[PDB]
Amino acid sequence: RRRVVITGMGMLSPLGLDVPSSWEGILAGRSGIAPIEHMDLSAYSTRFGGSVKGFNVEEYLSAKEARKLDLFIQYGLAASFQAVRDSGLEVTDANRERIGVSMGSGIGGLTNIENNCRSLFEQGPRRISPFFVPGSIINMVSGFLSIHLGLQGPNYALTTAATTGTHSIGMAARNIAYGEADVMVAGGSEMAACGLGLGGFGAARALSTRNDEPTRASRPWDRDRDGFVLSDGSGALVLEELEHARARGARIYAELVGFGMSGDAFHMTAPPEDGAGAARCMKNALRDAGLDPRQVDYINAHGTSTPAGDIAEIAAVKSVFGEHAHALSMSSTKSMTGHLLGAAGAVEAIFSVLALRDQVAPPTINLDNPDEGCDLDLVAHEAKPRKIDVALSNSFGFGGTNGTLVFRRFA
Amino acid sequence: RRRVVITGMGMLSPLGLDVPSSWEGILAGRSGIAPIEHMDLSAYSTRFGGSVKGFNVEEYLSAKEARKLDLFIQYGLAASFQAVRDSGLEVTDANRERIGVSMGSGIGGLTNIENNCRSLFEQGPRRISPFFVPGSIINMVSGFLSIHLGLQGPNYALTTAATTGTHSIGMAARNIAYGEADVMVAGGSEMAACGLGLGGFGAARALSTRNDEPTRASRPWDRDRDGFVLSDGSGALVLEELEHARARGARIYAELVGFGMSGDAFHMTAPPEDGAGAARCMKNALRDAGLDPRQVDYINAHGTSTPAGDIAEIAAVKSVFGEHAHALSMSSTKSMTGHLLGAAGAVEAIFSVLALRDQVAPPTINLDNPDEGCDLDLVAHEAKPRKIDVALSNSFGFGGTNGTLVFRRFA
Ligand SMILES: C[C@@H](C(=O)NC[C@](C)(O)CNC(=O)c1cc[nH]n1)n1cccc1
Ligand SMILES: C[C@@H](C(=O)NC[C@](C)(O)CNC(=O)c1cc[nH]n1)n1cccc1
Repeated sequence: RRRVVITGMGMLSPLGLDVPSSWEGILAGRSGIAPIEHMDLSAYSTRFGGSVKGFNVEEYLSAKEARKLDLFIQYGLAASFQAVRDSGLEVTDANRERIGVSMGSGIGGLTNIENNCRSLFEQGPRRISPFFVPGSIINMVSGFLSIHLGLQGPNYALTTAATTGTHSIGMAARNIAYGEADVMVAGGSEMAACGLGLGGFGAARALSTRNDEPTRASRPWDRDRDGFVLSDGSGALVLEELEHARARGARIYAELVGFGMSGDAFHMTAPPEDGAGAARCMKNALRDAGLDPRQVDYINAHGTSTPAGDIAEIAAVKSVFGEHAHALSMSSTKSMTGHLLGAAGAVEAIFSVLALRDQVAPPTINLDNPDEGCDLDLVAHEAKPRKIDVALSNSFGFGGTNGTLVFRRFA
Repeated sequence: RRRVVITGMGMLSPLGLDVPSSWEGILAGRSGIAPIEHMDLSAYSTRFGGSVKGFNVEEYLSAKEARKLDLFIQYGLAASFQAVRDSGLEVTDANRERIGVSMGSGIGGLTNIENNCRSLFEQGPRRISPFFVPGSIINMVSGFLSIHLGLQGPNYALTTAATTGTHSIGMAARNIAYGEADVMVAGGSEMAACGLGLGGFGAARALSTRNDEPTRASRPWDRDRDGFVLSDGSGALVLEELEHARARGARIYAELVGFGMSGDAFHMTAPPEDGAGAARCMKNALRDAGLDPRQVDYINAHGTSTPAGDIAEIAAVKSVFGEHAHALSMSSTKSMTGHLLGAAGAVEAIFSVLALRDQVAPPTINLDNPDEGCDLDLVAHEAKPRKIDVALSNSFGFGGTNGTLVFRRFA
């Protein structure tokens, strides 16, 4: 198997329109959560979220190209283009077949679908845009990126709910490790802040309803947590075979050493109380990386601020790590970003890599009163400078689908 | 790399509610295309499609479980359960972590989304089902199958438009080949026969409008073709490591020897006139299988009945195969099934395997007047008994995303 490194990153989040601005917000403990301004939520039990603020798609695409595309595609292209520029890669005839893309989404073009349903029910099907299908389907981040950059390698898209971004990165790394590509652009994007997203997750009783204090709503492992916060944005990494990166003199951020997957086979929406599937997933990723649990310094948790999910993640970590569970640091950056759904794993992979670059564990904000059994170093309130050699990133989604990535400082 | 075999298959199609009934229809040249009965299409320019007829979800799930699930999930579970039963596999504690699932969809829960949008716009968000999100997202075929069967291996879902089923199978085979699982259930499902699907593809000018003769509408490579026919259903294969299959005495249908992927990097919806991306994809799959072009006997074409797509596929086949393009047989079973979208590749993989089992090339019906350059053996009108050692199945989707599978008779 060939070695895989991160040579470029890109991001839109509720904390900023790029990686450096987002990361500054993470290290300062800033919330990106606010009352939603783009629609009237007076009828909904949740009125707040993590929006992308002041995005200008015209930095990335012509107005012509942009009007064809759902927001989730615009977001994923923005992250993708930032990552590719950050990488310094030049696409040529000699490499274009060796560069692919894997950008996914959990829910995809839900805003576009809702707007076209309005036109459909009001006026019938003659109002539907000719770009409705290609502008709304999940694989069109991969599709549009490949067209705009001339990328002819593996072209595909994952959709594994909250695990999408984690699985997108891990399977892209697998493509490189086994020789099917030299470079992959991988990550996820999401914009599900529409009536169907807020209403759908509200009907499932999944969302925090703390409308009076939006910045306090996302509180992973806190005893007064009451559901996740819905957030929008995107993350993309340029993954590259090590020798390919070395030959062109690329800046390497970190090594992607391990990827694990598992299924709980338990319940559509609830995890097993012991987090046994998350445990098997973490162990699979450590095994894949050739690492003992004791070499892990930082975990970027799934940590969504749900009652059952957060405690099941602690139980999984205690099972995998044992006494070393009390030496590592684990935090949820969802405390600040909210839950970006299919992009969560992509942005959290970026935070894990930056934790490696900067030797700092990002905080879990809002962790006022840790719940029963939440007795690990959860980095409550303030960022923590420390030694980080190995950083792990977890995502667990609906259907019991689990993914873990393992990043290492490179040498 | 370990060897991968097909030990089980399952299907819903416009030709029948299982594999044997569907295959009987294929070999007889029967169309599954008819005026749609389940909604009023008087306002739409296309009023016909490939529906699933007389499906009883209660053969597979309780009424309780079924009411939570979009039709595309019901379809994918039905195919999946048929495939698993067909395989004879017994799931135990010793193997459950080694059995995963990869069932995708191009469009996913579009019917559910449209019905919930009606409730939303009429009555506000209190009408939205609590099962709306878990019952509508694409990864819930994989999710529900894993829960119902206790499968704890890799759990994920592809969404690559018309390539979904092809990519789902090929990446599941990759998981087995490189030791991440012993068994995978892989395929795709689709039910996009709603106002948004028919209206969306109609707005894109993608659909045949031959409402006067629905059974003649799908006519791949015919000079009077005018777009594809939208169809519903599902296909699932049980993929298994060879030694695992041999040890339990499984019936092996065929070997999955090759998988190729490529991106055109050309256009969101149009292929390059020379089919250069499809050419690279086929070559990648043959290279992967260790096969010369001359060993290919049967191609199950993408062959959707579009002007540009069908001729670009011929040009790709002539480029890859050369003079051997005139010795192989190539047909589109979309002539009879229509275009099942994200399930197309799954059902077509099953037809390719059965072409191997039965030594018969299925027909391209409706091929009355082959267009300029469509001078290969396209199996016009009637099934053709012949030697088939190697069968190839193509899918090409929006975004320029391409996949090819290569199946071989097993020994
Ligand atoms: C019960 C709750 C929830 O939090 N579910 C979590 C989920 C989606 O199953 C994913 N798994 C984990 O978080 C996890 C943690 C350790 N092992 N698995 N809910 C959400 C929506 C409706 C109810
Ligand atoms: C132009 C036409 C169409 O048929 N497009 C085909 C597509 C979706 O690009 C996939 N590629 C191939 O069929 C192919 C064949 C050989 N190489 N690629 N259309 C569809 C919807 C709107 C217009």
